[PDB]
Amino acid sequence: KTLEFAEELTEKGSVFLKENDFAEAVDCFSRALEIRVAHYGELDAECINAYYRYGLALLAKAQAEADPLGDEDESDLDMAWKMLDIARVITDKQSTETMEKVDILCSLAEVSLEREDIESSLSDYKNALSILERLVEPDSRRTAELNFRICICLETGCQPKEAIPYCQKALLICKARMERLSNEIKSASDKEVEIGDLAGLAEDLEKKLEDLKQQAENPKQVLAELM
Amino acid sequence: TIMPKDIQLARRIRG
Repeated sequence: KTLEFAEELTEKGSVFLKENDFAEAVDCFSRALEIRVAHYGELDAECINAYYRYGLALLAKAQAEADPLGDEDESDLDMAWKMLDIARVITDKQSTETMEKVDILCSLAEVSLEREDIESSLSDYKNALSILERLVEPDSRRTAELNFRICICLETGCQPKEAIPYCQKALLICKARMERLSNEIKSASDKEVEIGDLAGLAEDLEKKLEDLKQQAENPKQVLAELM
Repeated sequence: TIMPKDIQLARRIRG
């Protein structure tokens, strides 16, 4: 019932989650959240973390208990959505947007992908990216990553034309970060290793961009514009 | 569905 006991439940839930004991992790995080809500209120800022942890554990559980070939799984997904969305709504009442909000939005996007809801995941990622563009440097790897996740959501959703500028942005971010590290060299070993890493990533992104431009030329994709 | 190569590339981009 005390806050310290909720803290013990949270630490043990984290351990259970690392050890792939998803059921017990969800039980611990559920109990910690209930204690925190009873102390601070259902929609209080002090509960954000506990909602987030619980949502994350539920997502993990739903992913591990699904069989791709073919319910606890759908119920856990719906509850993960609920808990992460409450974390988001509470976060929305704070003046400054933080990386925790970015992360909550990315976790919500992943829930939506598991529910096969590409539109929601798209909105979640776009929101997260617009926050990230205020929080971190223009050539941040996290910004490149979110651009890429947007473009693959759009590709899987039959919108390759729209995916193209997001993939291009991810590629340009990788090359800009390359050139910036190159100028800084002008830890040196660490920067040069990262330059090579980014060059490989850029080539993978350039291949993805070629495939996207080809998909956007498919007759059904392009006829409306041609007409 | 999203290809596993694309998931891996997203994680590599993030690092």
